[PDB]
Amino acid sequence: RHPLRPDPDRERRALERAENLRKAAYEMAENQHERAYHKQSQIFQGRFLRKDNARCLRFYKSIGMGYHTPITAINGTYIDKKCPFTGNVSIRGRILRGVVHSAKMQRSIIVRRDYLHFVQKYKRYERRHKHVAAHLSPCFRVKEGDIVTIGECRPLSKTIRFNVIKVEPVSEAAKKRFSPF
Amino acid sequence: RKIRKPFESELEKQVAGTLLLGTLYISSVKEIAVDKKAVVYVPYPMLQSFQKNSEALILKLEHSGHRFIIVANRTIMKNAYVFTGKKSIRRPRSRTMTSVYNCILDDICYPIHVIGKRTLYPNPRLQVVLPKAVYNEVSERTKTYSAVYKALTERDTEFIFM
Amino acid sequence: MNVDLLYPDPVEEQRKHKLKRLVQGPNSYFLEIKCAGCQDIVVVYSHANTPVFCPGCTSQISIPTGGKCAFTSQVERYR
Amino acid sequence: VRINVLRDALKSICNAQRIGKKQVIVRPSSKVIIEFLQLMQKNGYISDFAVVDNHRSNRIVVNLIGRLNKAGVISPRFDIPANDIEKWVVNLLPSRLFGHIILTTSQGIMDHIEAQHRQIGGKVIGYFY
Amino acid sequence: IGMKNSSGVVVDAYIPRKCSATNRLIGPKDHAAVQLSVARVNDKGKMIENNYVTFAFCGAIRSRGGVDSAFMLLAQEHGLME
Amino acid sequence: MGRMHSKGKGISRSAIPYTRAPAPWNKYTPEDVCEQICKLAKKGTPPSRIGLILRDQFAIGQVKNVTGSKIVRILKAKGLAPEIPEDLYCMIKKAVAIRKHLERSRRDKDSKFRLILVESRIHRLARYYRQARRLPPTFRYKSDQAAALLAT
RNA sequence: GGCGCUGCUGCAGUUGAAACGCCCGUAGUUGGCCCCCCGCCGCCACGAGGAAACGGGAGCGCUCCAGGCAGGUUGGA
Ligand SMILES: [K+]
Ligand SMILES: [K+]
Ligand SMILES: [K+]
Ligand SMILES: [K+]
Ligand SMILES: [K+]
Ligand SMILES: [K+]
Ligand SMILES: [K+]
Ligand SMILES: [K+]
Ligand SMILES: [K+]
Ligand SMILES: [K+]
Ligand SMILES: [K+]
Ligand SMILES: [K+]
Ligand SMILES: [K+]
Ligand SMILES: [K+]
Ligand SMILES: [K+]
Ligand SMILES: [K+]
Ligand SMILES: [K+]
Ligand SMILES: [K+]
Ligand SMILES: [K+]
Ligand SMILES: [K+]
Ligand SMILES: [K+]
Ligand SMILES: [K+]
Ligand SMILES: [K+]
Ligand SMILES: [K+]
Ligand SMILES: [K+]
Ligand SMILES: [K+]
Ligand SMILES: [K+]
Ligand SMILES: [K+]
Ligand SMILES: [K+]
Ligand SMILES: [K+]
Ligand SMILES: [K+]
Ligand SMILES: [K+]
Ligand SMILES: [K+]
Ligand SMILES: [K+]
Ligand SMILES: [K+]
Ligand SMILES: [K+]
Ligand SMILES: [K+]
Ligand SMILES: [K+]
Ligand SMILES: [K+]
Ligand SMILES: [K+]
Ligand SMILES: [K+]
Ligand SMILES: [Mg+2]
Ligand SMILES: [Mg+2]
Ligand SMILES: [Mg+2]
Ligand SMILES: [Mg+2]
Ligand SMILES: [Mg+2]
Repeated sequence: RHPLRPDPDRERRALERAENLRKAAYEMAENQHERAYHKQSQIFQGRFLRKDNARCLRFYKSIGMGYHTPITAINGTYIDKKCPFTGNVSIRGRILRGVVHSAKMQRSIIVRRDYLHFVQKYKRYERRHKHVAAHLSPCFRVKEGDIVTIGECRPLSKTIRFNVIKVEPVSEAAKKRFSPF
Repeated sequence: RKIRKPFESELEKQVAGTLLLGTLYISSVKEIAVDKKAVVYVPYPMLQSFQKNSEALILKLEHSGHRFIIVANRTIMKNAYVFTGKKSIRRPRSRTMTSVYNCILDDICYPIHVIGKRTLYPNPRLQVVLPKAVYNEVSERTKTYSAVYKALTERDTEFIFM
Repeated sequence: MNVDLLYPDPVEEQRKHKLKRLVQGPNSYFLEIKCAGCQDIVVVYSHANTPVFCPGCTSQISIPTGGKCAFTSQVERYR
Repeated sequence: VRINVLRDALKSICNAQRIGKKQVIVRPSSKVIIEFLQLMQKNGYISDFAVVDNHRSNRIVVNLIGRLNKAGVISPRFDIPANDIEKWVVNLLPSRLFGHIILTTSQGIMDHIEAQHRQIGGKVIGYFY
Repeated sequence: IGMKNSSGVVVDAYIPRKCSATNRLIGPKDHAAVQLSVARVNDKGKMIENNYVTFAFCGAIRSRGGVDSAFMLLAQEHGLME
Repeated sequence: MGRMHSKGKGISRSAIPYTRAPAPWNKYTPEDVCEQICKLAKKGTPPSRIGLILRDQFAIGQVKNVTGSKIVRILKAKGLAPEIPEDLYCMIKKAVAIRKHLERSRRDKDSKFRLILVESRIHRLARYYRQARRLPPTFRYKSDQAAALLAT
């Protein structure tokens, strides 16, 4: 890391995101409808009592492969052990793209992938599709029709082996087409 | 120096000096051979101003050694949809070769409207049709239009009359 | 006798349908008429089917007819 | 509706020559039709043509010299590997010595002899002989 | 010329005639085909012996009556008519 | 035309001039025919009739040749384009008329047949406009509600 | 296999067997012409990587042969 930190003079003020995260943590403590207190495993919970600010209050990482961390994950207040940026999982294996078929589950979506199958006797093709279940971190929000890029992780449920890592929005009320990519 | 945009690239000084319309100025005069040698460029958002009085303007120039055409300065863009990072920017349709080369042949003879084009496949050539009534006042200017069009587009061109 | 399709005779080309000509073109045209009581002159479409008035008159001076239109008591030209 | 402009052009040309006409008009025009007529011309099967502009889909006027036994298109445009060309040659062509199958490849439009001269494949669009 | 051997010799038995109008080959047993010849005067309104022009027409052009105009057009190209 | 919902096969149409230029007698500038277009649109004239009036009174063959744009685009540029395009509006009007005729005459099956044809055309065109972003994504033709939307 | 009597190449549907009584219409299939010199598919070519036997195929007289991998510096490409 050859270069070192150019000089803005509003940095320490702009770290008011510390009180932001702190009061979000203290709001989670008051929602007595919950049964478990949710917290990241990478973070002490004694760093919140301190005032010198010297220690970070939220954990995040980079996933590699030229995919950059969204700022909504860096400055969010949610808890997700299955989020690839702020949870306890990793991305490795195949990386694919598809379209959102359904977003009706809890932090889970269905993805529709399209492809062609050649039949040699008839010298022609047929159009085919498959459905893939994927995990949706709160740092993204999607609707049906949007393009997504998903990447492989370890097994996460009976049907899920992938995680949403990029979103390309698609306007509502547009003609739905084959769109293989 | 107030009649041209470029400065200091100076083949014909005298055109700017003679042209001194008080609000108008030109750029980038050119010389094309082939007899009586020959093209004057103008900034695009003044063509409609220049073409207003252009029949009686070209006379007051044809500097008897040369012949003068008034054309607009037009940009041709290479790619449609340049993909710069995360987005694609769309090439304006007026900036293609097919549009600009069609505008040049219309501005080459502006007071007169061509009434037909054909492409002959004999090296392909272009045949341009004009109304017969105005056969005079173009008859002596046709070889200049053909040579200049080949110089600016490299298309063979012949002229016939309605 | 030897006709060339690339340079048809205009006379026998005008008698064909406007669309199956070599280069499609309109059949209509404009023309000048003179008001029967006013010195001036107005330019009128040859296939009009909408009101056309005098500069002075309030009586409509055209009769729509399903083809070329006729006129009431006026004398015409071609430009 | 109208789908294959090249098919209609070639049917019109074959009809006109079978009658014994000197010229024929085909409309509309297109880039593909001009490429097909250019190849037919360069092999010597037709004379001059002319594309006439109408600020629409243009017309073409074709001059005929009585050398065209048949011309057609292959729909759909099946793709052909380099080694299947000959299994197509003995299918469409009257012999192995004259006639032409036209392919589109990433090196342009070309006949089959040049396609095996550059040892590549492509997609078939038509044939004449 | 006709078909050639691999060395350069024509291995063709005979060459059919071609139509002067439609360039089609005549072929044997096409008994509607006609060859005919025109005088080519050239000499003060009187013909010259054994100096003619000669055309041929296949049966397809005759079966529809196309020859009356095509023969005329062919003649106007050889300086025998106008 | 006359061929989507019948066995017509008619070809009657207009063919515009090859040359794209003002008229020899054209005095008008774009800024002064835009004036007449906007005065006619404010008065309540539909865009297909504005072209008729400019053709028949002002001796202008094509508005595009004298301005460089088209009539509906100029209306849109001065904020005077309609909420609903003219052709869809006319089809809805004809549907309302046929339904109101059928309210007194329940034995007219020919009119019911033509009502079906008109409404099928309406749905197809509405889908076109919707996916093209010329109409709200929630636009829907409703037979029962169509009479009072014509006022707005 | 004969069999183009299963037809992608490549059948038949007026009368031999066979065009729904007709109109609308979703899924599906198909869709004129135009900008070239960007991106993403398909497609074509060439590579990398993974099994032999079988199947092709270079060389070799189990006396020939079906074989086999021999052999007189070699070889199983
Ligand atoms: K988290
Ligand atoms: K695919
Ligand atoms: K497959
Ligand atoms: K399919
Ligand atoms: K689970
Ligand atoms: K599960
Ligand atoms: K599809
Ligand atoms: K006709
Ligand atoms: K007509
Ligand atoms: K008429
Ligand atoms: K129909
Ligand atoms: K009809
Ligand atoms: K018809
Ligand atoms: K009904
Ligand atoms: K109905
Ligand atoms: K419908
Ligand atoms: K309906
Ligand atoms: K539709
Ligand atoms: K519909
Ligand atoms: K309305
Ligand atoms: K069989
Ligand atoms: K078989
Ligand atoms: K067989
Ligand atoms: K059949
Ligand atoms: K039966
Ligand atoms: K039966
Ligand atoms: K029967
Ligand atoms: K049927
Ligand atoms: K059926
Ligand atoms: K039906
Ligand atoms: K239907
Ligand atoms: K339909
Ligand atoms: K459908
Ligand atoms: K579909
Ligand atoms: K199908
Ligand atoms: K499809
Ligand atoms: K279709
Ligand atoms: K491929
Ligand atoms: K290729
Ligand atoms: K092995
Ligand atoms: K060795
Ligand atoms: Mg007509
Ligand atoms: Mg239909
Ligand atoms: Mg029709
Ligand atoms: Mg008509
Ligand atoms: Mg069989």
